[PDB]
Amino acid sequence: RALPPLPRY
Amino acid sequence: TFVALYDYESRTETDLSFKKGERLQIVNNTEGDWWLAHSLTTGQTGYIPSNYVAPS
Repeated sequence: RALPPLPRY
Repeated sequence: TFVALYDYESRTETDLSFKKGERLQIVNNTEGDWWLAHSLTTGQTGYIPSNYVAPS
């Protein structure tokens, strides 16, 4: 379960 | 006391999603990046990632 992708960056 | 820094919007019907500024009751921490949080408002479950929240 990879962590959630960071916001637009 | 844990505050949701980034909004969590997973893509599953299990883990719940929250917004930035919403507090969450961390149930299990210092263990797996994904912890089980519980909302005290509606009183329901809500798994929240660790990179989206932090102790305040």
